[PDB]
Amino acid sequence: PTAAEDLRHKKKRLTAMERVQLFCDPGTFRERDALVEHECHNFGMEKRKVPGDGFITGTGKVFGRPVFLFSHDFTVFGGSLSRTNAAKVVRIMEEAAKIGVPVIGFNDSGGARIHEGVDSLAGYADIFLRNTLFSGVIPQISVIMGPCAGGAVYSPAITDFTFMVETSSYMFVTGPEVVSAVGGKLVTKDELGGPHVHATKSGVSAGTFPNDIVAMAQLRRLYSYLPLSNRDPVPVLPTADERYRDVSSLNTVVPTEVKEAYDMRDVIYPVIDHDSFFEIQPQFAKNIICGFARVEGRSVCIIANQPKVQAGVLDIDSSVKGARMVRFADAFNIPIITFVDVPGFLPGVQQEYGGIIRHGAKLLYAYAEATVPKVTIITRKAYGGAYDVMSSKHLRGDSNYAWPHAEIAVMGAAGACKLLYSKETAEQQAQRIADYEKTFCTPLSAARKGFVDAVIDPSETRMRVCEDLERLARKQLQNPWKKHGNIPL
Amino acid sequence: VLVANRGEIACRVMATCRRLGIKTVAVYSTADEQAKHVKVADESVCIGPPASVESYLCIDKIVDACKKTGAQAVHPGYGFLSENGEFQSALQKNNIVFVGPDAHSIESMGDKIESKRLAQRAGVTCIPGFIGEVKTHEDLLRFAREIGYPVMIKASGGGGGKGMRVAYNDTQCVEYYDMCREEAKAAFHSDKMLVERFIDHPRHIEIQVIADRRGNTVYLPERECSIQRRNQKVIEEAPSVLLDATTRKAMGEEAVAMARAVQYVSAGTVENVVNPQKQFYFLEMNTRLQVEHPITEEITGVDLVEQMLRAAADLPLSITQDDITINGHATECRVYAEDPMKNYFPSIGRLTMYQEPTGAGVRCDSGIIEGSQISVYYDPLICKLSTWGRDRAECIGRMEKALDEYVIRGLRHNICLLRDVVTEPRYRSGSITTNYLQEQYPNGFKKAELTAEEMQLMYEVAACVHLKRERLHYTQGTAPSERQLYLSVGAGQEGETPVYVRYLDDSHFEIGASKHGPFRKMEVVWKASYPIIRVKDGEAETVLQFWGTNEVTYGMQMRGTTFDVNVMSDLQSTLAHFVPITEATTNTKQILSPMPGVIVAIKVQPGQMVVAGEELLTLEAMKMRNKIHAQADGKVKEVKVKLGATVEDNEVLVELE
Ligand SMILES: O=CCCCC[C@@H]1SC[C@@H]2NC(=O)N[C@@H]21
Repeated sequence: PTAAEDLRHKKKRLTAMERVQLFCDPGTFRERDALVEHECHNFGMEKRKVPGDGFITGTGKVFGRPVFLFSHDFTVFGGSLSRTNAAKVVRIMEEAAKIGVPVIGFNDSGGARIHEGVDSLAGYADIFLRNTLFSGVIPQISVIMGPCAGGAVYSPAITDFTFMVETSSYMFVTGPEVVSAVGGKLVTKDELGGPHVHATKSGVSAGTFPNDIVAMAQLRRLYSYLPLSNRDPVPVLPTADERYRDVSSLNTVVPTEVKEAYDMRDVIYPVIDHDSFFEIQPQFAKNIICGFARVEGRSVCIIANQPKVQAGVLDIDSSVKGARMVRFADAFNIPIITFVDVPGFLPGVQQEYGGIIRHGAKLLYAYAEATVPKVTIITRKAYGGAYDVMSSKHLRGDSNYAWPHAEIAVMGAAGACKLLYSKETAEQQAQRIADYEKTFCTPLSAARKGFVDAVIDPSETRMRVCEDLERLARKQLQNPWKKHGNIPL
Repeated sequence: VLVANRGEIACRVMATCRRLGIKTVAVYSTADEQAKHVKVADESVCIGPPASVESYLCIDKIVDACKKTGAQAVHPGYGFLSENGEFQSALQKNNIVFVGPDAHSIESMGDKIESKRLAQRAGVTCIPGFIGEVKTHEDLLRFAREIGYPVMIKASGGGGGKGMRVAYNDTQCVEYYDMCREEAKAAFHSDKMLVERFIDHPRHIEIQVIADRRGNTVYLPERECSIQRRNQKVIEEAPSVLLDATTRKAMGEEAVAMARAVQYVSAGTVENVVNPQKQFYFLEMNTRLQVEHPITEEITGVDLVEQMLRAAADLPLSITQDDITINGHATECRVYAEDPMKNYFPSIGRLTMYQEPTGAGVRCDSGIIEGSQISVYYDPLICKLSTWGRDRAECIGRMEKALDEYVIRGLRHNICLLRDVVTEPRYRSGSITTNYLQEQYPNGFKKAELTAEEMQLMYEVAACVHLKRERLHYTQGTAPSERQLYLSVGAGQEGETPVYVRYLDDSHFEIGASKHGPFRKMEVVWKASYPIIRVKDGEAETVLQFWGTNEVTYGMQMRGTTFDVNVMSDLQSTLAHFVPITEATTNTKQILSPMPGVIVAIKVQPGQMVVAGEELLTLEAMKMRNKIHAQADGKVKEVKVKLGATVEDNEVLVELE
């Protein structure tokens, strides 16, 4: 019996129920509500009632841990929401708020249902309020499998992570017809809101998958990292890997020349456990890396610069990416580990015309507000305000480390030499820049002041990180009483 | 003593001293501050920039540096400027030991010419043939019949293989002489031809020699260097199959006789060419310390390093030809960073992501430790894998097994070629030739495929690994123990093979066709997220490797080759048919610079060949030199952006057409 799904598969596409079956465990899905009708009675809609009413909501179970989910249905009315569709979603989110369980939704709606009038707006508003209230209480993940247009786009935005499917998905606020009507330009749906556009240009989508099957397979892996609720502790899984594994290849990663580049992944991979990195937003703002990883069987958060791309310089997009990652990680009590290599901020008129001052402050706010244990490692250099922003010791950092060839200075040697000698005799470059770099572009001064705990061999990083992260397991820090902060938007 | 090399041999020397209780010193270049031989040494001194000239080749630095160690002797090594006069002269200026042969023998034998003179000095069965011009076809036929050889027609003034044709009969002799005279008159202005005993099919047998400054000269057992690519050898073996004492004893005696002839001290080695009729040809003799001796040392125990350093002090050896014997045979291979399947593309500048050497009853000499890199201006050799044995089958099987346990990550290599060559039944037949490689690899290189049972075993191991890694993620006792998987390699699911699994213990399963099917109870032992995977069904034993996965596709290595097996359940299998398979853009067009900057260095030339992975140029921006390369293409047609063109802004630096 394979009835009524032949029409769907013929278009090389899967069904909502099949997606739900693929996500959860083999036999642990219990559909909650299945016999519900729209009761519209307008515009010749009194007929063609549907039992499911276009939504599939259940409970399920992943890796032995509970979950909640819902999936849109494209065959029935195009997946449009109504006064009645939104009730099921509201009930699921409320139940997942009472119990410490997350929510995952597979969006496929074609837009609002016009035949209901303003009831669709009512349902949208209720879903928006539930998302707003419960953000930071239970993790929310959203996946977009098909078209997603109109005002329905906003609820995925408030969710913590949004993923996209490559061939047959798109998302935008207004359709290309209106764009043609007002501006006069003919742009296709994919050219407007395709997965690539949101992966590279707008920065909304947190990832892209080639197929639905791969999407489910990796969504399970992502779910294996998250904590169940706000009050539950960070999960710890058994692992045969051990902190005594030898990592001596880190002694040679940093080149002896100051103008040559290297890949920061060569430093990230040895420290964490084998094959346990899940990069977030891999194709957007490549000069910074963010993602999840495990250290001795417990999930941690990774944020590191990359001198491979644009000399590892902070920017607007990198600031937004890092700020969102830090805020989410702190909201759910996940340790943060950072690797620092920054020469400063990206210079340019477009930057000031785009508001670098606002955006660069977001990362600093996220780092200063955080109360989870932090570990910082300075590999090569840290200059100016970039050193302050990237989790400096003064921002209530727990432990800070440096490598023997690091440099921590106010600015580059040339600018310091220029400002320290206004009209000093010519040729001052040769006998002053070298001396200043020798005397003050070294971690000795910063260690004398007390800004780094110790200068360590690069081969001891795994040992030190495991020791510190084990000791810091029970830190309790609290901020002054506030209704909420006022972050620079 | 101080060494002069920076490869595996240097480590070997600083290792022989362990027993000899000899403190050692090792110099290095700037790039090699993290080489193993630096830390293995007792003392280290820098020799300037790592370019070859200043590095080690800078005699002045080296000889000058030889004034602080106190060492009364200094090894000459085997590479770089080893056994050199300009160097021997300098070391005898400061009156220090050379730990090597004497000058007169070295210049008398390593010289390109007059080697034939020493050869014919006592004849020593040197190249045979009519020594003179053949002015008539009658003379050519008569001298061909004299020895009935394949003629070996070669020009008197020609060299390098030009003007040579192989004649098997008299008519072939006449026709090939007619072609040879026409070729040589145009190419080398000489019509003078010579006829010599051509070899049916060569084996390039090599005979080892050792000696001493006092006496007790000994002949070491011979070796093999038949396999050769681009005049570089790959696989070696000391006791070749075509070994008769009638020849071999005379080979050793004649090698020793030639030794005292030029009063050679530190013998290099003797070269020969051998036909199925058991001849020998002493010429192309070597005067350098060949490092293929590990094989001989495995069949003898004759520590060449110890004996030569002992002879460097004017003492006789500790061994005589009377006790030298054979305890089996050994196989040795060389591991290159040369990517064979990709047109022998060189892969350099890649530190070892992570590597582990095979150490099961085998020997490995290498200078590349974990976290080490290979520059372009050096030898791309990785390791020198040699395994002891007594029987061909025994020694080979060992190599087979030892090849699969060599984990190399971070750069390519030629292990697949070595594996395929060893596994070939032609190689295990017993005899080979010097044209063996290109004879068995006509068009490029193509690795041999898998039989049905090997692919089935790979499927079974993949299913076991999938289940073992799956059980890790589950919490407490809420974990499964049995599934039914559908494995199919390839993007089109070629050969869907249903598989079961039961996981009766930690490292035991009950693999079968499906439910209610007979079970076999194999065994797999693998640490999560690690490379090596040991699996043993009954007696058979296999070792596979685990590269990575994306939870639907598994990257597993079988017989030194990468595959991507798909492990999916019933639902995933039945649904993967209804999935779009888009084709990525195949654009052969101009390449643009991603970001603004300055071009300071260029690598490729305008309108010539380009291959994948080749660096093209280097922009420098905000104090940082990048290096955009050529992802993949055959050639280009474009106009180069000149040096110092601070324009960029996503311009067309190179245009591919
Ligand atoms: O010396 C002149 C240019 C130096 C720029 C150095 C890098 S570029 C972006 C960042 N902003 C700075 O002031 N320094 C760094």
